[PDB]
Amino acid sequence: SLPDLKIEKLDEGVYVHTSFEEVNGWGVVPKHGLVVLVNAEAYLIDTPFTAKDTEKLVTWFVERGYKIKGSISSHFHSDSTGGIEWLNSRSIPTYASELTNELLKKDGKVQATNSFSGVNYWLVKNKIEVFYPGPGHTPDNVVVWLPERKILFGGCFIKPYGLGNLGDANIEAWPKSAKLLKSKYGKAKLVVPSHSEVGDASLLKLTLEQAVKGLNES
Ligand SMILES: O=C(O)c1cccc(CP(=O)(O)O)n1
Ligand SMILES: [Zn+2]
Ligand SMILES: [Zn+2]
Repeated sequence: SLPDLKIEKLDEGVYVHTSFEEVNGWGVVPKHGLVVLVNAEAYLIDTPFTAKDTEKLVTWFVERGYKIKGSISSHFHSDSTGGIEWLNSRSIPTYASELTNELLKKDGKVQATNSFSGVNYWLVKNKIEVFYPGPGHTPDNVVVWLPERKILFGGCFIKPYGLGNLGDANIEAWPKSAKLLKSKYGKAKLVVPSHSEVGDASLLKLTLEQAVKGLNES
């Protein structure tokens, strides 16, 4: 009996959604994503683990007057993409990078209906930016930046107290990718990881230290 989906306000127009799954070798894993409001329109930053929780999440915001304009998934693992099939069935636009869609396709999973390619991409120009720091947790992991609020969604790339599941990780590249992320977003007020609590910009530093440490054990 996994805990319920939770939705809590992080800042003006920015909510954190947390869903839960039992994953072998890890136990009950919490997963944070965002919902970002731009006027009367809501954007999902990562989907919950499941269709059920994705539907709950969507229902919560629609019942409060927000139209769901789209979702973006930060990498191909199901804790970011589990909801895409359900969103597609409701004609809600889903986005992922070209690489992410390729990895979903390779794994026989449903793909996002929209893809983007390149280091930077505006999901919503001047409001929601996507940035690729390079391989780390996965080859495809991206982060989402909210310039108006100085909030960085780091997804499963931000790992301040341990790197987590290394199955698809690029441990060689992660310290350099972390370095780039830190340089770009040292100015962040808040950094939102997938699996640990919201913090400030120090989470960027800690991730870099954890990545360097993980690489050291060769
Ligand atoms: O390191 C991680 O991001 C991590 C670890 C355990 C579990 C999960 C969730 P999934 O099994 O969907 O990758 N993620
Ligand atoms: Zn992952
Ligand atoms: Zn994860």
